[PDB]
Amino acid sequence: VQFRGGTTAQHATFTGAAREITVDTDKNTVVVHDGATAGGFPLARHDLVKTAFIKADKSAVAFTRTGNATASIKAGTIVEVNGKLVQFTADTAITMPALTAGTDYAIYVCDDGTVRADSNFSAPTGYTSTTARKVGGFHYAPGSNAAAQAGGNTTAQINEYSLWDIKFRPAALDPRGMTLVAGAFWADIYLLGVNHLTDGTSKYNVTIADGSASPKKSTKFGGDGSAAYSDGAWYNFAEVMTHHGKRLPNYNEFQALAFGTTEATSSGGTDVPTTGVNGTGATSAWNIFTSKWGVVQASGCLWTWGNEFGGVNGASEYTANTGGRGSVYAQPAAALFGGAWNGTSLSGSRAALWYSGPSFSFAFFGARGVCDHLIL
Amino acid sequence: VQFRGGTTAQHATFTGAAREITVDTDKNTVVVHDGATAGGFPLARHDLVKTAFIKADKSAVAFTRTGNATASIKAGTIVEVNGKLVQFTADTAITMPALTAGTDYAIYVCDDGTVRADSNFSAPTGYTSTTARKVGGFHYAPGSNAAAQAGGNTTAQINEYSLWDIKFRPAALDPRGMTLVAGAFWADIYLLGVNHLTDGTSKYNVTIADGSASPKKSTKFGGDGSAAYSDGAWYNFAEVMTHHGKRLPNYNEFQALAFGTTEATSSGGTDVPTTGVNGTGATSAWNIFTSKWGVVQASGCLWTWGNEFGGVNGASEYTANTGGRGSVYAQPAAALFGGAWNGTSLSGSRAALWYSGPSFSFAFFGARGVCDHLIL
Amino acid sequence: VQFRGGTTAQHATFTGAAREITVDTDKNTVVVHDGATAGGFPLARHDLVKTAFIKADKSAVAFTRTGNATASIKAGTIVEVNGKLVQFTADTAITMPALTAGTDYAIYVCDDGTVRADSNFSAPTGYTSTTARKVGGFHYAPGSNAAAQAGGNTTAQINEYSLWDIKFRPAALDPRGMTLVAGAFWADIYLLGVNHLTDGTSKYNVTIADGSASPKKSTKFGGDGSAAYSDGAWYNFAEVMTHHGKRLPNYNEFQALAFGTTEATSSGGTDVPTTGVNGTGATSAWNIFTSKWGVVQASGCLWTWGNEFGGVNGASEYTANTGGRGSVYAQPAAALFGGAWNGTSLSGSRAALWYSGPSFSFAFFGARGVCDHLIL
Ligand SMILES: [Mg+2]
Ligand SMILES: [Mg+2]
Repeated sequence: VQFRGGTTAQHATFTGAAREITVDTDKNTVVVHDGATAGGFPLARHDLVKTAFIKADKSAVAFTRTGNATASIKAGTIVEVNGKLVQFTADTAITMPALTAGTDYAIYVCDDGTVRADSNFSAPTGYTSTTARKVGGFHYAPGSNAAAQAGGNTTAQINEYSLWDIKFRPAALDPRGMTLVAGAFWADIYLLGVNHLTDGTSKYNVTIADGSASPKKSTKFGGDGSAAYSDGAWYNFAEVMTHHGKRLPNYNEFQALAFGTTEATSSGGTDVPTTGVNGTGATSAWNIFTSKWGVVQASGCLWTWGNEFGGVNGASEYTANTGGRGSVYAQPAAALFGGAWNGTSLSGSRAALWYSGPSFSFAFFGARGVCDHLIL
Repeated sequence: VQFRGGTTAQHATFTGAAREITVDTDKNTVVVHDGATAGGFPLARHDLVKTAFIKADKSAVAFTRTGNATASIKAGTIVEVNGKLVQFTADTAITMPALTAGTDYAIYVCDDGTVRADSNFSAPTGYTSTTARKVGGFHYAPGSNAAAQAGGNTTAQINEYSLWDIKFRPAALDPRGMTLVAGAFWADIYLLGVNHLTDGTSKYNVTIADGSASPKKSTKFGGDGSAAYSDGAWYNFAEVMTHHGKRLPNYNEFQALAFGTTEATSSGGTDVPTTGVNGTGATSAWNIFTSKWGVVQASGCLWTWGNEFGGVNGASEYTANTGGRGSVYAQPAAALFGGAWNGTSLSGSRAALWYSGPSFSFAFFGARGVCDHLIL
Repeated sequence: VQFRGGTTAQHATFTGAAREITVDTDKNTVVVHDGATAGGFPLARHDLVKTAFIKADKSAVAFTRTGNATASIKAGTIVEVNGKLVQFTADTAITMPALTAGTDYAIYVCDDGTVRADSNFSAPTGYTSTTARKVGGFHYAPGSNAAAQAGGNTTAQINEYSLWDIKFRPAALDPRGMTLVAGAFWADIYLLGVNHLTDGTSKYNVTIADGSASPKKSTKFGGDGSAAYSDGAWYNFAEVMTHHGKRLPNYNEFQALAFGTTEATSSGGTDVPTTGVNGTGATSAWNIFTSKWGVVQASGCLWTWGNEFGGVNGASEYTANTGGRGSVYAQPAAALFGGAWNGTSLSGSRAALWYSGPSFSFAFFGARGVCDHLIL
């Protein structure tokens, strides 16, 4: 049984009858007619909505934290997956696996109509990347967010602001282990690791990069993949953030990301070698330094290099101190934020040092990444 | 009447005949056939195109200002609304309500085909938020944009540059009261007001937040809703902007946004308390200071905190002047731009003072929000 | 041959038998029925997927460089065009026109299903802009990208990093002549030219705008189209980049964009007047200074104004040197990056001079443009 239609050319001058239906054999699609309009009204093929993702409210993430280890996908969420339409007419709970503290999770909507979370970032368990479509994700943090200005506990839970969908996410290449600050931008939850190449910039429980344990050399910038930079200069940390589509914080970004940390306090001890854990001889616990947004070790554990210049200038005369890539002249200091483990009273969300030249390297100087917030 | 059916599983290994129409009982959709392809060619369900919005020219707003109190939606605009498709094949006038000077309006495309503007940002008069879709809006200014470099006048009219649509808008979380500057970025039309929590950062005829009468404390940073900040520190304004997903203008931004103001001229008198009105005992009228882009009181009224550090340094010794959030060493000044009522002939689009540290606070230091331009 | 359908009102409370097809005369669309659900299942009109563009991997450009003068469109690409659906199920070679060194090309997809490049940015030869759709583009460079840190050659070829599609492009208002740096942002390939108004900012083999040969006044800021600026001031270059929706680079950006250049080397000679060719009396070839991402004359040719302030301040009193647009107090120098031709061995990817005020101008002070990377 066949309905006669012709080419798109044929259809162009053809006017079907009110409620008549022809077939465009060029497009392979149905065309509805109204008995008055030349060409009719072609319908859309499904190939042209492949990957559609409609949220009821586009200005907020697609999910909700319902408990410490539970989350729901919001009502009104329409999702194309593997030729099929999956939609949720009411808030729907997301099936979780086991949740280890300090790990990242991806959220999948599957072609059977079920929504599941998983530690794997290609496909969840018992599905392929064709049967399941990754739509978002979250971080399962070691501790809670700062309920006020004292920090948070050490109850492992979902970081409410680490929730991202594919149209409400960090601008950077990989969205993992970042958190939405004030709904304005994204900050790395953890300070930059040494193995940022395999781990990402922001990972829980890894060696923190500093003047000594300097970061792996960026492969985008002539790094071989296991070699590290010879020092912990600003130049080096700035190079690393670029490689991951991020930048160092500015003052206004820092004072914001780190709010909620315990002010004018430091980790104490002789070192903070590891993200999310207590420092070597720490006189106060890591979670005392946890922002309102779940930025871990926000302040007073390690100075982060910044992306702003000013303060104390170097020699008013050309100096070749740039890892042998040119010379500086009257070179202003590159900001350092937060304080480190050993400035007791000095540390905090607005703590700022404008003395160090960008070529300076010390074991109190690391970095935290940021990037824009993109809503689509 | 009922057509040859089958499940997606069944459709998979089935080749229909040229112009045969089958129904996929799983997908609930029509499938066109060509007598050649396995599985045929499934059509798209309308849900997967919900909220669609297609512009003819994607790098321009969807509307044209046609006169002081009239504007039109451009030809080629296709809007999905409430299951319906509404489109404008020619330029169509937008139905205006009463327009009061210094008001923001929203533009709605209704399912009955009409396009109207209303002061209400949820639904126009005699429509539900289902039957009408908000697609953009504009600001009805209290005066003209600056034709030359002598400011504008006092004739209420649509600021042409203030037109935004859902895919051509300020990146900020709320589009109201902003104006697009040289198609590069968005700027607040008005200086930051005290009650920015209920008014947004930019609003006509409100009290201008300054060092004395400072801004309401930010909800997202531990404000309660009634509390003001203690003073008008750079730190505070910076934080108020971050709240609304805006930031302070940099030098390049400022010089762009303020262009068209009457250069080397100040308001005179003793104070500027209100946005969009004349200053207290002022010597030249407020519109003298309107920019090419409809930025009201662009210069020579209040200094605006910028987002750039440099110039005169504070003490070369840690100082706890950050409202109790850490200490600062050799802190460079936060830039201020524009000049103020007392500024005499120093005011203008490139007026810049690199003196005050971020901790300073005066009755002639305020702020203006800027943000990114979003084209989708 | 009619199908019994009615209005949307009517459809609202109606249930067809499983596989009954009706016509919504309001929406002019087909409605599938299941036997259970009221209102049925309205299908999507083609209008609502007009301009659709679907990549298999959204985080990468849609094309692949296959050799010096050949490229393919990636498998999985789906393009709506002129009411039709063109789609590439495997890597398909783009049809190349005649390739000339230092020219931008636009990649089109056409309703006859063919994919071709062309120097015309409206339509390829033998098509209207209705039958062909601009989807991407690239730069045919005068030399090669930097293999390591010695620069490149003079073999004309496709700069692989200059590939852009409509959902993977410079945020700038016009994507021509840019190249993506480490996947984080886009940088102009060429130093800003005098006739940027008609050439864009980044164009091969034109006069490089400097202090003597100042650029043309932006028509967005009072320029007429003929008039040049009186000097090569930071203020002016900054104005020019705003006009084109770009920024002056920052330090983190510059070290990135210029990486791969021959470090500690300058053009030598007396002057460098033209983009992409050797300087007047130069002692090193122009391609010696070609970056990893094919930034041409990246360093050691002209100081490029930066978008950072710090270093040497100026008169600690209100000076009016902003070309009549107000006064500056204790004005911090504007950064200058890369070094110039005279600079000798100071020049390089990190060469930075914080001495010159924003009002200074010299015949070795130019600019390069940058903008964000847009992914959709
Ligand atoms: Mg800056
Ligand atoms: Mg600075």
